[PDB]
Amino acid sequence: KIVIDKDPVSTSFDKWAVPGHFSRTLAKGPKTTTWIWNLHADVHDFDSYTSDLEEVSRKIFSAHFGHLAVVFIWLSGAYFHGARFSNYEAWLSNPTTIKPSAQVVWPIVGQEILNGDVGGGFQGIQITSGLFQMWRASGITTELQLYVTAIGALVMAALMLFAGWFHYHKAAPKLEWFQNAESMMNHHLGGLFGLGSLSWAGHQIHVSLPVNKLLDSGVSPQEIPLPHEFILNKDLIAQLYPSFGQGLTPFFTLNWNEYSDFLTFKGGLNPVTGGLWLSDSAHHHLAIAVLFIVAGHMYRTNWGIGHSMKEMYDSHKGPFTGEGHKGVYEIFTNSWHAQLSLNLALFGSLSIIVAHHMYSMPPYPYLATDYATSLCLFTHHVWIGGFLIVGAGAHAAIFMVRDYDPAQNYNNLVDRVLRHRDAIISHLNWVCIFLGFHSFGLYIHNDTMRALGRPQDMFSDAAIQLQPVFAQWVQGVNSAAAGNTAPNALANASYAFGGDIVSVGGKVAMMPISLGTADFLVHHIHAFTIHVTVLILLKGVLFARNSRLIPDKANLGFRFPCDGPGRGGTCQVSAWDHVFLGLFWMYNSLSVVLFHFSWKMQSDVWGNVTADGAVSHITGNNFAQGAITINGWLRDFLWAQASQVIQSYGSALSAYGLMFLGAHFIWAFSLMFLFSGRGYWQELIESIVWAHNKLKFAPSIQPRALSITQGRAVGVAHYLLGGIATTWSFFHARIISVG
Amino acid sequence: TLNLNAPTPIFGGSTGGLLRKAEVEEFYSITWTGKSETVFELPTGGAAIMRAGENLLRLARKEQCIALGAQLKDKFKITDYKIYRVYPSGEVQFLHPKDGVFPEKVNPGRVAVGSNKRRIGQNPDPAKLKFKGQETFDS
Amino acid sequence: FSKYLSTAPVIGTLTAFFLAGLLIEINRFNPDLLVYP
Amino acid sequence: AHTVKIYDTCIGCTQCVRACPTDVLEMVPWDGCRANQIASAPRTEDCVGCKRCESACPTDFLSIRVYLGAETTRSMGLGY
Amino acid sequence: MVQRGSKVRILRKESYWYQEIGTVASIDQSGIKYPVIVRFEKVNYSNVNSNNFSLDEVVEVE
Amino acid sequence: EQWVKDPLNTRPIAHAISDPHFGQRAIEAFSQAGASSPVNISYSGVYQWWYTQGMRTNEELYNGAIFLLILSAL
Amino acid sequence: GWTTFYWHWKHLGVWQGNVAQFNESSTYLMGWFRDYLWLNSSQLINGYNPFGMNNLSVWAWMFLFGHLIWATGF
Amino acid sequence: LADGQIFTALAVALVPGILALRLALELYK
Amino acid sequence: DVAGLIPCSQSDAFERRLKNTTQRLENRLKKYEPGSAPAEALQKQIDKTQQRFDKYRNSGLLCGADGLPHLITDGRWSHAGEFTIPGLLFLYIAGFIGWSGRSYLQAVAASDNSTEKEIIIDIPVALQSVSKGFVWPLAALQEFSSGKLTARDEEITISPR
Ligand code: CLA
Ligand code: CLA
Ligand code: CLA
Repeated sequence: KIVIDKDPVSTSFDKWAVPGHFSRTLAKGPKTTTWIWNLHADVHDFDSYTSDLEEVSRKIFSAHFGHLAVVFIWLSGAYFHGARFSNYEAWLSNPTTIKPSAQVVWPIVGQEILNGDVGGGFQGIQITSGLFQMWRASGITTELQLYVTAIGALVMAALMLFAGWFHYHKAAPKLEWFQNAESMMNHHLGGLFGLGSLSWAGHQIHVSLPVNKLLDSGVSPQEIPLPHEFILNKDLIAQLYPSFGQGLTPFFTLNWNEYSDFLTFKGGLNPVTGGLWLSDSAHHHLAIAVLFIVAGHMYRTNWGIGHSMKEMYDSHKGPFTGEGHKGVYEIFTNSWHAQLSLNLALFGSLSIIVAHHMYSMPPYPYLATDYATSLCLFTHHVWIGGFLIVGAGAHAAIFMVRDYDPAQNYNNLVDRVLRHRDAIISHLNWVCIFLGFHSFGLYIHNDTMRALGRPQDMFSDAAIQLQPVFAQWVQGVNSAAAGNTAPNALANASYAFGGDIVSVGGKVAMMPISLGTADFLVHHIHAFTIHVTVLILLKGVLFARNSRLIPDKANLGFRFPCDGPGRGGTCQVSAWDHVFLGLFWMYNSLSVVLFHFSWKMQSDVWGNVTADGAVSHITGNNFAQGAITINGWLRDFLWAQASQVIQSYGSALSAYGLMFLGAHFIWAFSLMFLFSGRGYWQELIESIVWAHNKLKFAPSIQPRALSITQGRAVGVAHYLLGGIATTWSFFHARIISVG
Repeated sequence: TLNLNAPTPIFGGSTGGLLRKAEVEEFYSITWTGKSETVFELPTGGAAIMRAGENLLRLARKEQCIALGAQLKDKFKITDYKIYRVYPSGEVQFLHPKDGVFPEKVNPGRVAVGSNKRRIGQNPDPAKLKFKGQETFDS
Repeated sequence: FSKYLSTAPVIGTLTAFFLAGLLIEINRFNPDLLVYP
Repeated sequence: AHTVKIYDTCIGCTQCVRACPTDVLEMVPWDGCRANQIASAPRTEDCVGCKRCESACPTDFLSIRVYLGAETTRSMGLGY
Repeated sequence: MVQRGSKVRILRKESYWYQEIGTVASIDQSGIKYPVIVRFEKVNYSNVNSNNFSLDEVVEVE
Repeated sequence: EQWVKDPLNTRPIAHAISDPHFGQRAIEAFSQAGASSPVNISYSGVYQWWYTQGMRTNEELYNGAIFLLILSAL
Repeated sequence: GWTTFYWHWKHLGVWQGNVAQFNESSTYLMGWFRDYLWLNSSQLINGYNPFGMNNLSVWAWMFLFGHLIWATGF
Repeated sequence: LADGQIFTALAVALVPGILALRLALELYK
Repeated sequence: DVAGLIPCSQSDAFERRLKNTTQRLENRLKKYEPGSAPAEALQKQIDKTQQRFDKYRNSGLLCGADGLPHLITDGRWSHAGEFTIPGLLFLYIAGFIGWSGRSYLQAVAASDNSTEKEIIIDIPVALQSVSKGFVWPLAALQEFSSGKLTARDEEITISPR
């Protein structure tokens, strides 16, 4: 059933003059200067002012369309700049030497050295986003195709923005339509996810597979036929993998083995291009198609059959759980914040899997050996992936203060988690400290025995070994599966577990990443910093309503700065300060993951292979006996590999060296806000608003200090911007030079 | 008068409440009468159930027996609650409402302890009570 | 409609636009204004 | 324990009394008019110093003031 | 003597509005001390605009 | 005493090193400045101050050390 | 810090008789970063490494020690 | 240096031994 | 000849930059097509370094042993164009930004509700307020002598002592 209100709010520019018209206290006017910061925080905080569960949902359904628009604007910005201001057509002629370049700089006051000698006949900034290998995978040959996508995106950008107008200002849906989660999962698995990969199978077979099989032979970008010509001409396509002469007729008599030529299970790297065989990804997305379509006929709708989720959670209850999942379906239909937290966790955690599965199984042609790009899609999606988990911890806490109800949730699983929340945290507290001693303290042991000249006493490979036997048995059994347990696979799932090396050009696409004592030592640091980031974020969710210290933390709101200096001091008791605290730990958690990844590849995995057959890597296998101490981590990774970012002056990398200093600046600026407090900086306004009153021009909006949380929030927002953009500039001006 | 034991609400849980301090010094308790079978968030975790009662619950501190009442009276409209602080290991029974009426309301007979008959800039200076045991903020 | 243009952030960027727009054309016009000639 | 002083600028608004999380304060009859009321601190031994009280006084400069003093088990809010 | 609707200055030195202009609202014409209710153009830290002052605490800039 | 004879090339020794946790190579690297025991090269400049003042021999220092013990003793 | 950084870097060139290095690099911050901090940490950071150690292992350990206890204050 | 003088200055430092204690426990009182 | 710098029209210091600017870019231009689009970005670039250096040889700059034009602010009129004439260009625009908000926040605070009028920038007041800010080197001189520029120190709010 689809029930609608027709035009609840019309098209007026009249409310645009009143900022804070959505709210109550801010639709009256500012009296201090914090009212700007009081405004600009709680704009898109939709249940802060709105009480109507139906109307608060209609805003969210509209605003997603606008967020769907701004990606499409941004996508067209990639697709438009890919045609005019790129060396893309030249790059398809030669994928090995010429670097992917877009964002050409205007010829002005000195930034015209950033349009360096990149290749082709071109001058621009060498980019590392991999759109060139995403358009070479998509089958794009001419530069006209990149143009028509951009307008083709821009019309979808405009169509999405009109649809957000159409569904709130014109046709607002109701809450009984919103709460139909079972029909929503049926379509989102069926339409979006089932027909997602099926349509991409519908692209990749008829479009990508011919023109990318030809470019492996590499006849010419111009001499490859246009993508519509492989549907018109029946003879032209069936020259290669000749099953199209049989048509859809093996597909319609269930004799599917006649498509063993384009819909296959090759399973390796395409040795000319270093990427995944696009035949497999056609069979992948076809198997993903049928798996998701039959996943979408599962939930109950208005045709009687199906699983209904209020029936499944009930009678999933055991003796160690009491009521089990009674009422947990009633949470996720009644609270957007509980939905956003779970939607965020498996969205960021998903993207870290994308970062892991893209460097070890490179999906794209000439993305693997282009070390400028194969690094930068790991470390970007890892970085996105940690920020969403911190957002998953935030809205989980916001559910606890404002949306969680102990009336409905008696003796079920949110009740029994909250009723043992010390046993969770204190055992989590122990395993945090246990992990810090037995991972980081194994470096301080390793620091000292090298400083004291006792390398028989450190933890190394030629020393007291800490062998990762579980990660070597898993790396063994996955590398000996093509033929035993995966027979129809030709080679393994990846060459990262085991097998021979592969080269494209003169550079290595993939080789088995080995795990010794130095890899055991770093993998527990990851396990340590993830458990602390859990511990900060988990404690924020669990103690969000009350604790032993404050019994009404639920009354003081999600985001309140302190309860004052009482009880010895209660500075940062709120759940928001836990999300504020976990942000640096997620900064600490991920930046060592990147430091593990970007150093392990350069010394052990990436590098230049001889035409004799052996590989000389970039930083030269130093990760074995150098990475076990901090001084080796400082010298041989941080000090040594930053030699190209501070020597970037006078070259086309010179914008990176400014940012490597420019992010060192902002990171220092953030320390001013975290280390200080409000009641100092307020009283410096009092002497200064004295002076602006002194010369008879004082602002009627009287200035005040920033709020303590805004002092906290600007201290972390400049910390991350100062810290990640340092790593952003370091990782760029390292791997553009040596790769 | 406490009436211990008054029947506690049917709970079964909470690692977070009434630990070893209660068996060496000064635990607490709160008494009220439940006018339904409604559920409420405890200061420990959340649920108990309000009985007919005679509803007593040995909480941890004073702050939890005060913040329960400011949660009881708003949600469940019950202003009959009668907190305590215990016998032998504790100090004073019936800590609130100390007058029988709620001490947010005004009532004849109370004492004005801790009143300064001045303004706060009208306090003496700490330069003026150097090596003098008179408190600066005290009358 | 023009009352929306009068508000604080739209005028804190469009006057930030032409004023930065003045410095940028005069440098493209007249490069390296280091000393007063 | 903390010291809680109540100055003579109190306007008997009762906001402070209803802000204290441990019931340290109460309103008492005033004799300067025999119609208004002033706040009092008869149980300062339970004051934790949270300062929620001072955040409720409407007057431009506090009628109730919290001066942190000797700390104790009760004032530190220990359930242990 | 100060009547309602007058502009003052502030000699209460423990205040935020000290030596600033206030346009008063009312006088409590009974014996309760500090009766001069003085509204101000400017708001304080904790968001109040008016305050009780003494008749000995307000002036007659007029 | 070794320093006075050649202020140019002799590295001033702060004091001896006796750190039980030292290894075999830890002795040889810190047995520097021509010493047979591990020591720390001094960097406080006390040698150049004492020289100017007039101390020349090892017993003139010991006579300085004992004097402050006595001066502290009163 | 700014005072001693200036005094130290300037004197490094002055003592090795190559004042040109300081004079031209100190006018931009990258000189203070690339030609002062990164450059002069070559020996310090190599007090110990996978091939051995030398008489700067103490200072190298201390240098890292300071960084760890600087960050602990944060 | 010597060997008896090393032991001797150890006995000179014993004069700040008991006297620094006596300075302390009386400054305690 | 004031701080030990040659007027660098005669210097071997300022000229040993020009060769390794133009040799870096010609070695960036050698492998191009003479009729390419980056080639005019590398022929006009050396010309952009060529107009710069022949603006510096004529202006009488004092270049050191490095070849960098250093500035001398003790301000003599022999080196007045380096700092002083871009100093007077600064201050005259700075009071235009100085007096405009000064004349605005006198003109909106003398109205009903100026707290809104900091959000909304009123062209009926702001063009009226820069009209007072154009005579700013003359207006403030007769505003201090008429005393209505500052105020006495019991009008301005005093923190306690
Ligand atoms: C999945 C999408 C998503 C959505 C729809 C929301 C939605 C919301 N969040 Mg959540 N959250 C998310 C992900 C999301 N979040 C992520 C990824 C994080 C980790 C950072 C968080 C952590 C978080 C916290 C800690 C809080 C929220 C809050 C909120 C609520 C109000 C926020 C607001 O109005 O800001 C308006 C927009 C701004 C204030 C923008 C200011 C600039 C920001 C701070 C940094 C931008 C940096 C910039 C991109 C870097 C370039 C610099 C350059 C521009 C100079 C709103 C419900 C707030 C709340 O109270 O909920 C009840 C709140 O306190 N979120
Ligand atoms: C089922 C998971 C899945 C996987 C592993 C892939 C893999 C791939 N996709 Mg495909 N795709 C899928 C489903 C999937 N697809 C779906 C559902 C859609 C519609 C939204 C698409 C639409 C699509 C387009 C338009 C394109 C691709 C492309 C590609 C290739 C590029 C690398 C990449 O995308 O990162 C790998 C991604 C992941 C590892 C995360 C998977 C995310 C899904 C939602 C997980 C579903 C959960 C699943 C049931 C359980 C697995 C959990 C976890 C292990 C992932 C790679 C072979 C590109 C290509 O053609 O390259 C040549 C390309 O242009 N995909
Ligand atoms: C590098 C600086 C630094 C260090 C060493 C620490 C250390 C710690 N943090 Mg802290 N943290 C830091 C920066 C640091 N943090 C910063 C900058 C922030 C601001 C965002 C925080 C915010 C933060 C939060 C939010 C939390 C932590 C927690 C922790 C503890 C984690 C558990 C653990 O590993 O115990 C083991 C201890 C170590 C690994 C420390 C090094 C000890 C060495 C290796 C052994 C000692 C040698 C020797 C025996 C010492 C004595 C010698 C002497 C007696 C002779 C640990 C003590 C968490 C916690 O408390 O969980 C229980 C936690 O929740 N920190």
